[PDB]
Amino acid sequence: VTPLDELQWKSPEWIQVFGLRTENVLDYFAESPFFDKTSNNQVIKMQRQF
Amino acid sequence: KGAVGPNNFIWPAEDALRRGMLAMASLHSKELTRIP
Amino acid sequence: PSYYYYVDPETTYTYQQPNPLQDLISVYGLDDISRQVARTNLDGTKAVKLRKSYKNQIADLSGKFSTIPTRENGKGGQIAHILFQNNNMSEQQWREQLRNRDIALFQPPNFDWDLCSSVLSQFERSYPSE
Amino acid sequence: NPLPTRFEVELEFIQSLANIQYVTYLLTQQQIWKSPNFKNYLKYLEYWCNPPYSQCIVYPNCLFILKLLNGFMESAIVNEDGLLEGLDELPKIIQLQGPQWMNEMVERWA
Amino acid sequence: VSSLYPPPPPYVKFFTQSNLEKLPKYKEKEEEITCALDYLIPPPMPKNQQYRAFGSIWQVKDQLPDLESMGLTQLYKNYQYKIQELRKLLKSLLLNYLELIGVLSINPDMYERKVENIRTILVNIHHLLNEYRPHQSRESLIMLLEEQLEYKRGEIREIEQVCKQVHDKLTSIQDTLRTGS
Amino acid sequence: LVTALEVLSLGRPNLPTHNFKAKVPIGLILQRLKDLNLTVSIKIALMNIPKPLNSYHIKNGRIYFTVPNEFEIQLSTVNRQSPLF
Amino acid sequence: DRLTQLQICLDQMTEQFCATLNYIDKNHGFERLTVNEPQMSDKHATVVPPEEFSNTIDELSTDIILKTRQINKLIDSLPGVDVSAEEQLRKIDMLQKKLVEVEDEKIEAIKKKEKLLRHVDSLIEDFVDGIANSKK
Repeated sequence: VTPLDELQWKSPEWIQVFGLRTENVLDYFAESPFFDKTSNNQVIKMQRQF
Repeated sequence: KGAVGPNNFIWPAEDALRRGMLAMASLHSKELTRIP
Repeated sequence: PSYYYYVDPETTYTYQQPNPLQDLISVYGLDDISRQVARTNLDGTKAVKLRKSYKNQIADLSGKFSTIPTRENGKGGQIAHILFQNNNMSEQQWREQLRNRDIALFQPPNFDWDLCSSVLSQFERSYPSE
Repeated sequence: NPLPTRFEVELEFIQSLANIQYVTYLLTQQQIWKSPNFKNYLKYLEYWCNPPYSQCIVYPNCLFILKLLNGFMESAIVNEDGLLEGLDELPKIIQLQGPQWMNEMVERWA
Repeated sequence: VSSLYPPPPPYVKFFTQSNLEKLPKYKEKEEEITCALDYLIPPPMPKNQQYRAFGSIWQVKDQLPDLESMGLTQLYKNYQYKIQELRKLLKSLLLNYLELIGVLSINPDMYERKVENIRTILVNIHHLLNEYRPHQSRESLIMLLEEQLEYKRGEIREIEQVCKQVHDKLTSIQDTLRTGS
Repeated sequence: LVTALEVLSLGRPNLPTHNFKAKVPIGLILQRLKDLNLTVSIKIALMNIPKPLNSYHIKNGRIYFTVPNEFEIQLSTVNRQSPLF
Repeated sequence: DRLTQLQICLDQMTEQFCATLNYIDKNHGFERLTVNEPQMSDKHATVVPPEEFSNTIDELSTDIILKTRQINKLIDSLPGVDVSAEEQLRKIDMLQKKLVEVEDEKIEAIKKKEKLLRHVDSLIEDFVDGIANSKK
């Protein structure tokens, strides 16, 4: 098993489709394994989607 | 020459290898290997 | 002659409807507004400079008015949204219950005048003024 | 949706050798350069050198990298344990000269 | 959460020393695979002559597609006809720009068809250039051969002028030897 | 055309190579040794010679200045204008 | 390279259309339909003198015409307009045959050069050993 503190992560499908700028670093980071699904950012994203 | 990169001109880029079909050959490695 | 591509003599273009080359004020007859609030009269002389506040339209009342009721004096309130809220029988019949659909807030139990008299009878003398 | 073909899979893999971050990823895994299977596969992939196979090569620096990697394969020796000796310094070479090689081929691009 | 890069093809597992040593005796005797040594033979070229790679379609002998085949309008189609058509297309583009400026100067609400005409005139210009591109490529190959011939003949000239300088300098030493004799 | 010629000629595009993937011609070695004999012989003609050093053997890329039963010293020059080594 | 310059010129000349539209949309002013109507402007609009405005319009149009001139001349000087691919191949084979022929011409030229090389070799070696025996 590879621990989370020791890997570099990127989603070049996401880079080709959306492209990364300053305005989408947080939901780019939301696809990373670093992101916690139980976070306030994701739950308020669901609130604003609702 | 400041907005174009060497990513898919000299070599296949990472996204090229992902959306490419060697990547799904890895998933379907069992069907490609079959011997009668 | 030599034909050139997509240069078609039978294809014709018209002006915009309305045409912004003309004075659309004069086209739709907004001349009365334009000459009623024009900064200068249309003979070369300067017109009277209208005042920033509504003193001219509140000067025709006999009252205690010496200042301007604004947002910042603390005497007014923001009634814009409450101001903006919204809700056989012939046409005539339908229209008197349209006129009578709001009168229900005028009588008791909404506006009991006996209770109004009882609360207004508790008023004592004088008002504390700074 | 057809299944992959051997020609297309081998074409994509041989062309991925131009991506020398990818061969760095391949040759930083201990089970790949030690295995003689990869040696024999890279010797087998020399059919992309010759036409009509070479016509379909879109990124010919992959062919360059293939010949460069097969330069070590005749100096490779496989033992009874399966360790392909002489291959311990190849990852050293790849990680040392990767940025230099891709810089040179970018200069050839320009 | 997987690896960044795809692994090598599973075909790698077939390339062992035993398989390589049984390969030449097999050679003495989209495929129909009959044994494990069929993967040690290079695969044939595609029968359809189209192959898929990196999420795209490729052809073994590619050809320039047409405007009708790609869903656009080709106005008009030994290249002098194409060169005069290119001149006509340039003049039509300039006239279409002038007409676009006129339409914008009187009513900018029918600009859509004029922008569409400039769009199709430009793709026709670019497609005519792409049709002329193999001819210019073959001219470039001819230029490569001619420049190689020029370098070859320059080497001929410099070698022969060195040789003739040797001949006339030997004639000079012969003449001064006759003078000093 | 450049990349097409490289790939269809060598099977590879022409990139700098630092590892194995030169060779000095022996006929060129023989020719250079003959013209090096010619170079030492074209050099010694312009120089005066000592009387006991008149025995010189002219072969093998160099000159053998010998004094019999005493010594034999062998020297080479690189060109016309450089002194002997 | 010539078709490359042609494609560059077309892209730049369409960009000249775009830039001309940009300037004429952003840097215009206000004019009188009649003299009676008031004239005014703001700080958010680039007010320019009309005479140099017309001068810049004229020089933009001259740039468009001049770019059209370079494109037309470049089309006229495109490499190869009357020969077809059959004449191209009939040039290709004679060019390779002349390349082989001039390489053979180089072979005999170098043969003559090596003849001169060993001739002057024999001359200078005879000269040096003769004068060395004379000086000895």
